[PDB]
Amino acid sequence: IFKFMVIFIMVFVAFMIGMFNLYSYYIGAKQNEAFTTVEESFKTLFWAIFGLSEVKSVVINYNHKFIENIGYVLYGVYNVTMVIVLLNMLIAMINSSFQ
Amino acid sequence: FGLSEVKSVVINYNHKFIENIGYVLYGVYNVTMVIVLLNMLIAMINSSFQ
Amino acid sequence: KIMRGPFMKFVAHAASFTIFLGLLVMNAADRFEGTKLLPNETSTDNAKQLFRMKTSCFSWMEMLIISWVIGMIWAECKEIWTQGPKEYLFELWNMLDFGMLAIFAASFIARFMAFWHASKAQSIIDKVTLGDNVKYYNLARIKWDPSDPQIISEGLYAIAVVLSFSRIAYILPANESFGPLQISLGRTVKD
Ligand SMILES: CCCCCCCCCCCC(=O)OC[C@@H](COP(=O)(O)OCC[N+](C)(C)C)OC(=O)CCCCCCCCC
Ligand SMILES: CC(C)CCC[C@@H](C)[C@H]1CC[C@H]2[C@@H]3CC=C4C[C@@H](OC(=O)CCC(=O)O)CC[C@]4(C)[C@H]3CC[C@]12C
Ligand SMILES: CC(C)CCC[C@@H](C)[C@H]1CC[C@H]2[C@@H]3CC=C4C[C@@H](OC(=O)CCC(=O)O)CC[C@]4(C)[C@H]3CC[C@]12C
Ligand SMILES: CC(C)CCC[C@@H](C)[C@H]1CC[C@H]2[C@@H]3CC=C4C[C@@H](OC(=O)CCC(=O)O)CC[C@]4(C)[C@H]3CC[C@]12C
Ligand SMILES: O=C([C@H]1COc2ccccc2O1)N1CCC2(C=Nc3ccc(Cl)cc32)CC1
Ligand SMILES: O=C([C@H]1COc2ccccc2O1)N1CCC2(C=Nc3ccc(Cl)cc32)CC1
Repeated sequence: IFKFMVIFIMVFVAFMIGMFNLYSYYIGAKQNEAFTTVEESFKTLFWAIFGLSEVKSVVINYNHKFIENIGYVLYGVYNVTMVIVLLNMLIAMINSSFQ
Repeated sequence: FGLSEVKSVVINYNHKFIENIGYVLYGVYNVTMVIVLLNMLIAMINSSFQ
Repeated sequence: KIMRGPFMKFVAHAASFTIFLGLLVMNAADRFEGTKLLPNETSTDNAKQLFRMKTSCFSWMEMLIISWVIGMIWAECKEIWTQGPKEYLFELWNMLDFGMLAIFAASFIARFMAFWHASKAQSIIDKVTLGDNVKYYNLARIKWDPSDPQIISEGLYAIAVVLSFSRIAYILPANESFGPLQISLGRTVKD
Protein backbone atom coordinates (compact mmCIF):
# COMPACT_ATOMS: atom_id res chain seq x y z
CA ILE A 1 0.00 0.00 0.00
CA PHE A 2 2.85 2.39 0.84
CA LYS A 3 4.38 1.66 -2.58
CA PHE A 4 1.16 2.52 -4.44
CA MET A 5 0.71 5.68 -2.37
CA VAL A 6 3.82 6.97 -4.17
CA ILE A 7 2.12 6.39 -7.54
CA PHE A 8 -1.01 8.12 -6.18
CA ILE A 9 1.12 11.09 -5.07
CA MET A 10 2.84 11.27 -8.49
CA VAL A 11 -0.44 11.33 -10.47
CA PHE A 12 -1.94 13.76 -7.93
CA VAL A 13 0.97 16.23 -8.07
CA ALA A 14 1.13 16.07 -11.89
CA PHE A 15 -2.56 16.84 -12.37
CA MET A 16 -2.51 19.44 -9.56
CA ILE A 17 0.27 21.45 -11.22
CA GLY A 18 -1.33 21.06 -14.66
CA MET A 19 -4.81 22.22 -13.69
CA PHE A 20 -3.44 25.02 -11.51
CA ASN A 21 -1.41 26.23 -14.50
CA LEU A 22 -4.58 26.01 -16.60
CA TYR A 23 -7.04 27.81 -14.32
CA SER A 24 -4.95 30.37 -12.40
CA TYR A 25 -5.75 33.26 -14.76
CA TYR A 26 -9.52 32.96 -14.17
CA ILE A 27 -9.59 33.49 -10.41
CA GLY A 28 -12.56 35.87 -10.30
CA ALA A 29 -14.31 34.60 -13.43
CA LYS A 30 -15.29 31.03 -12.46
CA GLN A 31 -18.41 29.48 -10.95
CA ASN A 32 -16.55 28.36 -7.82
CA GLU A 33 -13.03 28.90 -6.50
CA ALA A 34 -11.60 25.53 -7.59
CA PHE A 35 -8.22 25.22 -9.37
CA THR A 36 -7.45 28.94 -8.89
CA THR A 37 -4.78 28.45 -6.20
CA VAL A 38 -2.69 25.50 -5.09
CA GLU A 39 -4.85 24.98 -2.00
CA GLU A 40 -8.08 24.90 -4.01
CA SER A 41 -6.55 22.59 -6.63
CA PHE A 42 -5.41 20.31 -3.79
CA LYS A 43 -8.80 20.19 -2.09
CA THR A 44 -10.56 19.69 -5.43
CA LEU A 45 -8.43 16.81 -6.71
CA PHE A 46 -8.23 15.12 -3.30
CA TRP A 47 -11.98 15.02 -2.71
CA ALA A 48 -12.59 14.04 -6.33
CA ILE A 49 -11.35 10.58 -5.26
CA PHE A 50 -14.32 10.05 -2.92
CA GLY A 51 -16.78 11.81 -5.21
CA LEU A 52 -17.07 14.96 -3.09
CA SER A 53 -15.89 17.35 -5.84
CA GLU A 54 -18.61 18.48 -8.22
CA VAL A 55 -18.26 18.53 -12.00
CA LYS A 56 -19.07 22.27 -12.24
CA SER A 57 -15.70 22.99 -10.54
CA VAL A 58 -14.11 23.12 -14.00
CA VAL A 59 -16.32 25.53 -16.00
CA ILE A 60 -15.70 29.26 -16.49
CA ASN A 61 -17.98 32.22 -17.14
CA TYR A 62 -16.43 33.55 -20.36
CA ASN A 63 -16.78 32.15 -23.88
CA HIS A 64 -13.31 30.58 -23.81
CA LYS A 65 -14.53 27.03 -24.36
CA PHE A 66 -11.03 25.92 -25.40
CA ILE A 67 -9.71 26.12 -21.82
CA GLU A 68 -12.96 24.70 -20.43
CA ASN A 69 -12.76 21.64 -22.70
CA ILE A 70 -9.09 21.18 -21.73
CA GLY A 71 -10.28 21.17 -18.12
CA TYR A 72 -13.02 18.59 -18.80
CA VAL A 73 -10.58 16.27 -20.58
CA LEU A 74 -7.91 16.63 -17.87
CA TYR A 75 -10.40 15.99 -15.05
CA GLY A 76 -11.86 12.91 -16.75
CA VAL A 77 -8.39 11.50 -17.45
CA TYR A 78 -7.47 12.11 -13.78
CA ASN A 79 -10.53 10.20 -12.54
CA VAL A 80 -9.98 7.24 -14.89
CA THR A 81 -6.26 7.09 -14.02
CA MET A 82 -6.99 7.08 -10.28
CA VAL A 83 -9.50 4.24 -10.72
CA ILE A 84 -6.90 2.27 -12.72
CA VAL A 85 -4.19 2.75 -10.06
CA LEU A 86 -6.67 1.62 -7.38
CA LEU A 87 -7.59 -1.50 -9.37
CA ASN A 88 -3.90 -2.34 -9.74
CA MET A 89 -3.28 -1.80 -6.02
CA LEU A 90 -6.06 -4.32 -5.34
CA ILE A 91 -4.41 -6.98 -7.54
CA ALA A 92 -1.01 -6.32 -5.96
CA MET A 93 -2.56 -6.73 -2.50
CA ILE A 94 -4.19 -10.01 -3.62
CA ASN A 95 -0.88 -11.34 -4.99
CA SER A 96 0.93 -10.27 -1.81
CA SER A 97 -1.46 -12.47 0.21
CA PHE A 98 -1.70 -15.55 -2.02
CA GLN A 99 2.04 -16.21 -1.60
CA PHE B 1 -18.24 8.59 -11.13
CA GLY B 2 -21.59 9.56 -9.63
CA LEU B 3 -21.41 13.22 -10.66
CA SER B 4 -24.62 13.16 -12.73
CA GLU B 5 -27.80 13.69 -10.73
CA VAL B 6 -30.93 11.57 -11.09
CA LYS B 7 -33.14 14.58 -11.91
CA SER B 8 -31.29 14.89 -15.26
CA VAL B 9 -33.92 12.57 -16.78
CA VAL B 10 -37.28 14.11 -15.78
CA ILE B 11 -39.38 16.49 -17.89
CA ASN B 12 -41.89 19.21 -17.04
CA TYR B 13 -44.90 17.95 -19.02
CA ASN B 14 -47.26 15.09 -18.14
CA HIS B 15 -45.64 12.72 -20.65
CA LYS B 16 -44.64 10.13 -18.07
CA PHE B 17 -44.18 7.51 -20.80
CA ILE B 18 -40.97 9.13 -22.07
CA GLU B 19 -39.83 9.92 -18.52
CA ASN B 20 -40.21 6.28 -17.45
CA ILE B 21 -38.33 5.17 -20.59
CA GLY B 22 -35.56 7.52 -19.48
CA TYR B 23 -35.49 6.13 -15.92
CA VAL B 24 -35.30 2.54 -17.20
CA LEU B 25 -32.59 3.35 -19.76
CA TYR B 26 -30.46 5.25 -17.22
CA GLY B 27 -30.72 2.48 -14.62
CA VAL B 28 -29.83 -0.18 -17.20
CA TYR B 29 -26.83 1.94 -18.27
CA ASN B 30 -25.55 2.21 -14.70
CA VAL B 31 -25.95 -1.53 -13.97
CA THR B 32 -24.30 -2.46 -17.30
CA MET B 33 -21.32 -0.19 -16.61
CA VAL B 34 -20.86 -1.75 -13.15
CA ILE B 35 -20.99 -5.24 -14.72
CA VAL B 36 -18.37 -4.36 -17.37
CA LEU B 37 -16.13 -2.93 -14.62
CA LEU B 38 -16.48 -6.09 -12.51
CA ASN B 39 -15.55 -8.21 -15.53
CA MET B 40 -12.54 -5.99 -16.29
CA LEU B 41 -11.36 -6.60 -12.71
CA ILE B 42 -11.53 -10.40 -13.13
CA ALA B 43 -9.75 -10.22 -16.49
CA MET B 44 -7.00 -8.13 -14.88
CA ILE B 45 -6.71 -10.69 -12.06
CA ASN B 46 -6.46 -13.59 -14.52
CA SER B 47 -3.89 -11.68 -16.60
CA SER B 48 -1.65 -11.46 -13.50
CA PHE B 49 -2.07 -14.94 -12.02
CA GLN B 50 -0.55 -16.52 -15.15
CA LYS C 1 36.69 9.92 -15.20
CA ILE C 2 33.94 9.48 -12.59
CA MET C 3 31.42 11.69 -14.43
CA ARG C 4 31.58 9.55 -17.63
CA GLY C 5 30.66 6.26 -15.96
CA PRO C 6 27.21 4.81 -16.63
CA PHE C 7 25.82 5.23 -13.10
CA MET C 8 26.93 8.86 -12.90
CA LYS C 9 25.40 9.48 -16.33
CA PHE C 10 22.13 8.04 -14.99
CA VAL C 11 22.38 10.26 -11.89
CA ALA C 12 23.08 13.32 -14.07
CA HIS C 13 20.08 12.61 -16.32
CA ALA C 14 17.82 12.12 -13.28
CA ALA C 15 19.13 15.39 -11.83
CA SER C 16 18.43 17.27 -15.07
CA PHE C 17 14.88 15.88 -15.12
CA THR C 18 14.49 16.96 -11.48
CA ILE C 19 15.65 20.48 -12.43
CA PHE C 20 13.13 20.50 -15.30
CA LEU C 21 10.27 19.50 -12.99
CA GLY C 22 11.35 22.10 -10.44
CA LEU C 23 11.33 24.75 -13.17
CA LEU C 24 7.82 23.67 -14.19
CA VAL C 25 6.74 24.01 -10.55
CA MET C 26 8.44 27.36 -9.87
CA ASN C 27 7.40 29.02 -13.14
CA ALA C 28 3.94 29.82 -11.74
CA ALA C 29 5.32 30.95 -8.37
CA ASP C 30 3.76 34.43 -8.32
CA ARG C 31 0.24 32.91 -8.34
CA PHE C 32 0.52 30.29 -5.56
CA GLU C 33 -1.69 32.13 -3.04
CA GLY C 34 -3.46 34.46 -5.47
CA THR C 35 -2.93 35.93 -8.93
CA LYS C 36 -3.33 39.64 -7.96
CA LEU C 37 -4.16 40.30 -11.66
CA LEU C 38 -7.91 40.05 -12.14
CA PRO C 39 -9.38 39.16 -15.56
CA ASN C 40 -11.24 42.51 -15.51
CA GLU C 41 -8.29 44.77 -14.64
CA THR C 42 -5.09 45.54 -16.58
CA SER C 43 -1.55 46.36 -15.44
CA THR C 44 1.31 47.68 -17.58
CA ASP C 45 3.72 49.18 -14.96
CA ASN C 46 5.40 51.44 -17.55
CA ALA C 47 2.59 53.85 -18.70
CA LYS C 48 3.85 53.66 -22.31
CA GLN C 49 3.60 49.99 -23.30
CA LEU C 50 0.29 48.26 -23.88
CA PHE C 51 -1.18 45.50 -21.72
CA ARG C 52 -0.48 42.70 -24.21
CA MET C 53 3.29 43.26 -23.92
CA LYS C 54 3.38 42.39 -20.22
CA THR C 55 1.44 39.15 -20.77
CA SER C 56 3.47 37.97 -23.79
CA CYS C 57 7.08 38.64 -22.77
CA PHE C 58 9.16 35.54 -22.08
CA SER C 59 10.60 35.23 -18.59
CA TRP C 60 13.96 33.63 -17.86
CA MET C 61 12.30 30.49 -16.49
CA GLU C 62 10.28 30.15 -19.71
CA MET C 63 13.52 30.58 -21.68
CA LEU C 64 15.10 27.80 -19.61
CA ILE C 65 12.05 25.57 -20.20
CA ILE C 66 12.33 26.28 -23.95
CA SER C 67 16.03 25.37 -23.78
CA TRP C 68 15.26 22.07 -21.99
CA VAL C 69 12.53 21.08 -24.45
CA ILE C 70 14.71 22.03 -27.44
CA GLY C 71 17.40 19.76 -26.02
CA MET C 72 14.80 17.02 -25.56
CA ILE C 73 13.58 17.31 -29.18
CA TRP C 74 17.22 17.25 -30.33
CA ALA C 75 18.08 14.16 -28.26
CA GLU C 76 14.93 12.42 -29.54
CA CYS C 77 15.47 13.35 -33.19
CA LYS C 78 19.05 12.09 -32.91
CA GLU C 79 17.70 8.72 -31.78
CA ILE C 80 14.74 8.32 -34.15
CA TRP C 81 17.02 8.04 -37.20
CA THR C 82 19.47 5.70 -35.47
CA GLN C 83 16.68 3.13 -35.05
CA GLY C 84 14.50 4.14 -38.02
CA PRO C 85 10.71 4.45 -38.10
CA LYS C 86 10.31 0.70 -37.45
CA GLU C 87 11.81 0.19 -33.99
CA TYR C 88 10.87 3.66 -32.79
CA LEU C 89 7.21 3.76 -33.86
CA PHE C 90 6.62 0.16 -32.70
CA GLU C 91 7.06 1.15 -29.05
CA LEU C 92 4.02 3.02 -27.75
CA TRP C 93 5.79 5.13 -25.11
CA ASN C 94 7.68 6.92 -27.87
CA MET C 95 4.22 8.07 -28.97
CA LEU C 96 3.72 9.63 -25.53
CA ASP C 97 7.17 11.26 -25.57
CA PHE C 98 6.71 12.67 -29.08
CA GLY C 99 3.23 13.89 -28.15
CA MET C 100 4.52 15.72 -25.07
CA LEU C 101 7.33 17.36 -27.04
CA ALA C 102 4.99 18.29 -29.91
CA ILE C 103 2.46 19.86 -27.54
CA PHE C 104 5.24 21.85 -25.83
CA ALA C 105 6.49 23.00 -29.25
CA ALA C 106 3.00 24.04 -30.38
CA SER C 107 2.46 25.94 -27.11
CA PHE C 108 5.70 27.90 -27.52
CA ILE C 109 4.93 28.48 -31.23
CA ALA C 110 1.54 30.00 -30.34
CA ARG C 111 3.03 32.15 -27.56
CA PHE C 112 5.72 33.43 -29.94
CA MET C 113 3.23 34.51 -32.60
CA ALA C 114 1.02 36.17 -29.97
CA PHE C 115 4.08 38.09 -28.76
CA TRP C 116 4.97 38.90 -32.38
CA HIS C 117 1.52 40.35 -33.08
CA ALA C 118 1.68 42.37 -29.84
CA SER C 119 5.18 43.70 -30.61
CA LYS C 120 4.17 44.61 -34.17
CA ALA C 121 1.11 46.49 -32.88
CA GLN C 122 3.23 48.30 -30.28
CA SER C 123 5.89 49.15 -32.88
CA ILE C 124 3.54 50.61 -35.52
CA ILE C 125 1.96 52.83 -32.83
CA ASP C 126 4.66 53.94 -30.39
CA LYS C 127 -4.56 58.44 -23.31
CA VAL C 128 -6.88 59.02 -26.28
CA THR C 129 -9.13 56.73 -28.34
CA LEU C 130 -6.79 54.47 -30.30
CA GLY C 131 -7.42 53.70 -33.96
CA ASP C 132 -9.03 50.60 -35.41
CA ASN C 133 -5.81 48.65 -35.92
CA VAL C 134 -4.34 48.31 -32.39
CA LYS C 135 -7.62 48.62 -30.50
CA TYR C 136 -7.71 44.85 -29.92
CA TYR C 137 -4.76 45.39 -27.55
CA ASN C 138 -4.50 46.97 -24.08
CA LEU C 139 -7.70 45.00 -23.33
CA ALA C 140 -8.75 42.75 -20.46
CA ARG C 141 -9.46 39.01 -20.46
CA ILE C 142 -13.19 39.47 -21.21
CA LYS C 143 -12.65 41.12 -24.58
CA TRP C 144 -10.17 38.65 -26.07
CA ASP C 145 -11.30 36.51 -28.97
CA PRO C 146 -12.14 32.83 -28.29
CA SER C 147 -9.32 31.90 -30.72
CA ASP C 148 -6.64 34.19 -29.30
CA PRO C 149 -3.14 32.72 -29.84
CA GLN C 150 -2.29 33.14 -26.13
CA ILE C 151 -5.15 31.05 -24.75
CA ILE C 152 -4.13 28.32 -27.21
CA SER C 153 -0.65 28.45 -25.67
CA GLU C 154 -2.08 28.39 -22.15
CA GLY C 155 -4.33 25.47 -23.07
CA LEU C 156 -1.58 23.34 -24.58
CA TYR C 157 0.93 24.22 -21.84
CA ALA C 158 -1.19 22.54 -19.15
CA ILE C 159 -1.48 19.30 -21.16
CA ALA C 160 2.27 19.36 -21.74
CA VAL C 161 2.96 19.97 -18.03
CA VAL C 162 0.76 16.98 -17.12
CA LEU C 163 2.35 14.73 -19.77
CA SER C 164 5.92 15.67 -18.80
CA PHE C 165 5.54 13.75 -15.51
CA SER C 166 5.37 10.47 -17.46
CA ARG C 167 9.18 10.44 -17.82
CA ILE C 168 9.49 9.02 -14.30
CA ALA C 169 8.89 5.63 -15.96
CA TYR C 170 12.25 6.00 -17.75
CA ILE C 171 14.21 6.23 -14.48
CA LEU C 172 11.94 4.04 -12.32
CA PRO C 173 12.98 0.47 -13.42
CA ALA C 174 16.47 1.09 -11.97
CA ASN C 175 15.09 0.69 -8.43
CA GLU C 176 14.66 -2.61 -6.58
CA SER C 177 11.31 -1.58 -5.06
CA PHE C 178 9.55 0.26 -7.92
CA GLY C 179 10.78 -1.91 -10.80
CA PRO C 180 8.55 -4.98 -10.34
CA LEU C 181 5.65 -2.62 -9.59
CA GLN C 182 6.09 -1.05 -13.03
CA ILE C 183 6.38 -4.57 -14.48
CA SER C 184 3.04 -5.51 -12.88
CA LEU C 185 1.40 -2.32 -14.19
CA GLY C 186 2.62 -3.09 -17.71
CA ARG C 187 1.39 -6.66 -17.30
CA THR C 188 -2.15 -5.57 -16.42
CA VAL C 189 -2.36 -2.63 -18.87
CA LYS C 190 -3.05 -4.92 -21.85
CA ASP C 191 -6.46 -6.10 -20.54
C1 LIG D 1 -11.92 7.61 -22.59
C2 LIG D 1 -11.06 7.11 -21.43
C3 LIG D 1 -9.67 7.77 -21.35
C4 LIG D 1 -8.57 6.78 -20.90
C5 LIG D 1 -7.34 7.42 -20.21
C6 LIG D 1 -6.71 6.55 -19.08
C7 LIG D 1 -5.16 6.44 -19.07
C8 LIG D 1 -4.60 5.06 -18.63
C9 LIG D 1 -3.20 5.05 -17.94
C10 LIG D 1 -2.53 3.64 -17.79
C11 LIG D 1 -1.07 3.66 -17.24
C12 LIG D 1 -0.43 2.28 -17.12
O1 LIG D 1 -1.00 1.30 -16.69
O2 LIG D 1 0.89 2.16 -17.52
C13 LIG D 1 1.64 1.00 -17.15
C14 LIG D 1 3.12 1.37 -16.76
C15 LIG D 1 4.06 1.19 -17.98
O3 LIG D 1 4.22 -0.16 -18.22
P1 LIG D 1 5.35 -0.71 -19.30
O4 LIG D 1 4.67 -1.20 -20.54
O5 LIG D 1 6.47 -1.36 -18.57
O6 LIG D 1 6.17 0.73 -19.92
C16 LIG D 1 7.52 0.68 -19.95
C17 LIG D 1 8.01 2.13 -20.20
N1 LIG D 1 9.54 2.17 -20.41
C18 LIG D 1 10.28 1.60 -19.22
C19 LIG D 1 9.90 1.38 -21.66
C20 LIG D 1 9.97 3.61 -20.60
O7 LIG D 1 3.17 2.77 -16.37
C21 LIG D 1 4.01 3.23 -15.38
O8 LIG D 1 5.16 2.84 -15.36
C22 LIG D 1 3.48 4.21 -14.33
C23 LIG D 1 4.44 5.42 -14.08
C24 LIG D 1 4.53 5.97 -12.63
C25 LIG D 1 4.19 7.49 -12.45
C26 LIG D 1 3.81 8.25 -13.74
C27 LIG D 1 2.92 9.50 -13.55
C28 LIG D 1 1.97 9.75 -14.73
C29 LIG D 1 1.22 11.09 -14.67
C30 LIG D 1 0.33 11.33 -15.89
C1 LIG E 1 0.46 11.66 -26.49
C2 LIG E 1 -1.02 11.54 -26.89
C3 LIG E 1 -1.67 10.40 -26.10
C4 LIG E 1 -1.79 12.88 -26.71
C5 LIG E 1 -3.34 12.77 -26.73
C6 LIG E 1 -4.11 14.00 -27.26
C7 LIG E 1 -4.91 14.87 -26.23
C8 LIG E 1 -4.50 14.62 -24.76
C9 LIG E 1 -4.93 16.43 -26.56
C10 LIG E 1 -4.14 16.80 -27.84
C11 LIG E 1 -5.14 17.48 -28.78
C12 LIG E 1 -6.15 18.21 -27.85
C13 LIG E 1 -7.47 18.91 -28.40
C14 LIG E 1 -7.31 19.95 -29.50
C15 LIG E 1 -8.63 20.58 -29.95
C16 LIG E 1 -9.76 20.65 -29.19
C17 LIG E 1 -11.04 21.51 -29.55
C18 LIG E 1 -11.37 22.85 -28.74
O1 LIG E 1 -12.74 23.30 -28.89
C19 LIG E 1 -13.13 24.63 -28.72
O2 LIG E 1 -12.19 25.42 -28.72
C20 LIG E 1 -14.58 25.16 -28.55
C21 LIG E 1 -14.98 26.31 -29.49
C22 LIG E 1 -14.34 27.74 -29.17
O3 LIG E 1 -14.95 28.48 -28.36
O4 LIG E 1 -13.27 28.04 -29.73
C23 LIG E 1 -11.15 22.56 -27.23
C24 LIG E 1 -9.88 21.70 -26.90
C25 LIG E 1 -9.65 20.37 -27.70
C26 LIG E 1 -10.90 19.47 -27.40
C27 LIG E 1 -8.29 19.56 -27.21
C28 LIG E 1 -8.49 18.49 -26.08
C29 LIG E 1 -7.23 17.67 -25.62
C30 LIG E 1 -6.41 17.08 -26.81
C31 LIG E 1 -7.33 15.98 -27.36
C1 LIG F 1 -35.51 -8.00 -25.38
C2 LIG F 1 -36.13 -7.80 -23.98
C3 LIG F 1 -35.05 -8.02 -22.92
C4 LIG F 1 -36.81 -6.40 -23.83
C5 LIG F 1 -37.12 -5.97 -22.38
C6 LIG F 1 -38.34 -5.04 -22.19
C7 LIG F 1 -38.08 -3.54 -21.82
C8 LIG F 1 -36.63 -3.08 -22.07
C9 LIG F 1 -39.13 -2.51 -22.44
C10 LIG F 1 -40.21 -3.19 -23.32
C11 LIG F 1 -41.56 -2.83 -22.69
C12 LIG F 1 -41.36 -1.42 -22.08
C13 LIG F 1 -42.47 -0.72 -21.16
C14 LIG F 1 -43.87 -0.58 -21.75
C15 LIG F 1 -44.86 0.13 -20.81
C16 LIG F 1 -44.51 0.98 -19.81
C17 LIG F 1 -45.52 1.89 -19.00
C18 LIG F 1 -45.57 3.47 -19.24
O1 LIG F 1 -46.23 4.21 -18.18
C19 LIG F 1 -46.83 5.45 -18.38
O2 LIG F 1 -47.00 5.73 -19.56
C20 LIG F 1 -47.27 6.45 -17.28
C21 LIG F 1 -48.72 6.97 -17.40
C22 LIG F 1 -49.00 8.02 -18.57
O3 LIG F 1 -48.82 9.23 -18.31
O4 LIG F 1 -49.37 7.57 -19.67
C23 LIG F 1 -44.10 3.98 -19.32
C24 LIG F 1 -43.12 3.06 -20.12
C25 LIG F 1 -43.09 1.53 -19.78
C26 LIG F 1 -42.68 1.44 -18.27
C27 LIG F 1 -41.97 0.70 -20.68
C28 LIG F 1 -40.55 0.56 -20.05
C29 LIG F 1 -39.46 -0.26 -20.85
C30 LIG F 1 -39.99 -1.64 -21.37
C31 LIG F 1 -40.13 -2.46 -20.07
C1 LIG G 1 6.21 14.27 -5.65
C2 LIG G 1 6.85 13.74 -6.95
C3 LIG G 1 6.24 14.44 -8.16
C4 LIG G 1 8.41 13.80 -6.92
C5 LIG G 1 9.10 14.85 -7.86
C6 LIG G 1 10.13 14.32 -8.90
C7 LIG G 1 11.53 13.84 -8.38
C8 LIG G 1 12.05 14.70 -7.21
C9 LIG G 1 11.60 12.29 -8.05
C10 LIG G 1 10.56 11.46 -8.84
C11 LIG G 1 11.28 10.22 -9.37
C12 LIG G 1 12.54 10.05 -8.48
C13 LIG G 1 13.68 8.99 -8.82
C14 LIG G 1 13.23 7.52 -8.84
C15 LIG G 1 14.37 6.49 -8.96
C16 LIG G 1 15.67 6.72 -8.63
C17 LIG G 1 16.82 5.64 -8.62
C18 LIG G 1 17.89 5.62 -7.44
O1 LIG G 1 19.02 4.77 -7.69
C19 LIG G 1 18.93 3.37 -7.66
O2 LIG G 1 18.00 2.95 -6.98
C20 LIG G 1 19.85 2.38 -8.40
C21 LIG G 1 21.30 2.30 -7.89
C22 LIG G 1 22.11 1.01 -8.34
O3 LIG G 1 22.28 0.83 -9.57
O4 LIG G 1 22.54 0.25 -7.44
C23 LIG G 1 18.40 7.08 -7.27
C24 LIG G 1 17.22 8.07 -7.09
C25 LIG G 1 16.13 8.11 -8.21
C26 LIG G 1 16.87 8.62 -9.47
C27 LIG G 1 14.92 9.14 -7.85
C28 LIG G 1 15.34 10.63 -7.77
C29 LIG G 1 14.21 11.66 -7.43
C30 LIG G 1 12.99 11.54 -8.38
C31 LIG G 1 13.53 12.09 -9.71
O1 LIG H 1 -16.67 15.61 -20.36
C1 LIG H 1 -15.86 15.76 -21.26
C2 LIG H 1 -14.56 14.91 -21.24
C3 LIG H 1 -14.40 14.16 -19.91
O2 LIG H 1 -13.15 13.48 -19.89
C4 LIG H 1 -12.81 12.81 -21.04
C5 LIG H 1 -11.73 11.94 -20.97
C6 LIG H 1 -11.36 11.25 -22.11
C7 LIG H 1 -12.07 11.45 -23.30
C8 LIG H 1 -13.15 12.32 -23.36
C9 LIG H 1 -13.53 13.03 -22.22
O3 LIG H 1 -14.61 13.90 -22.27
N1 LIG H 1 -16.13 16.69 -22.27
C10 LIG H 1 -15.23 16.96 -23.43
C11 LIG H 1 -15.94 16.80 -24.79
C12 LIG H 1 -17.25 17.57 -24.95
C13 LIG H 1 -16.97 19.07 -25.30
N2 LIG H 1 -17.81 19.37 -26.47
C14 LIG H 1 -18.33 18.22 -27.01
C15 LIG H 1 -19.06 18.07 -28.19
C16 LIG H 1 -19.49 16.80 -28.54
C17 LIG H 1 -19.20 15.74 -27.72
CL1 LIG H 1 -19.75 14.18 -28.19
C18 LIG H 1 -18.48 15.87 -26.53
C19 LIG H 1 -18.04 17.12 -26.16
C20 LIG H 1 -18.08 17.39 -23.69
C21 LIG H 1 -17.34 17.52 -22.34
O1 LIG I 1 -36.18 4.27 -11.38
C1 LIG I 1 -36.82 3.61 -12.19
C2 LIG I 1 -36.10 2.52 -13.02
C3 LIG I 1 -34.57 2.61 -12.84
O2 LIG I 1 -33.93 1.67 -13.70
C4 LIG I 1 -34.50 0.42 -13.74
C5 LIG I 1 -33.77 -0.59 -14.36
C6 LIG I 1 -34.31 -1.86 -14.42
C7 LIG I 1 -35.57 -2.11 -13.87
C8 LIG I 1 -36.30 -1.10 -13.25
C9 LIG I 1 -35.76 0.19 -13.18
O3 LIG I 1 -36.48 1.21 -12.56
N1 LIG I 1 -38.20 3.88 -12.33
C10 LIG I 1 -39.09 3.15 -13.27
C11 LIG I 1 -40.32 2.53 -12.57
C12 LIG I 1 -41.13 3.49 -11.69
C13 LIG I 1 -42.10 4.36 -12.56
N2 LIG I 1 -43.42 4.25 -11.93
C14 LIG I 1 -43.43 3.26 -10.98
C15 LIG I 1 -44.52 2.76 -10.27
C16 LIG I 1 -44.29 1.74 -9.35
C17 LIG I 1 -43.01 1.27 -9.17
CL1 LIG I 1 -42.77 0.01 -8.02
C18 LIG I 1 -41.91 1.76 -9.87
C19 LIG I 1 -42.11 2.76 -10.79
C20 LIG I 1 -40.17 4.33 -10.85
C21 LIG I 1 -38.93 4.89 -11.57
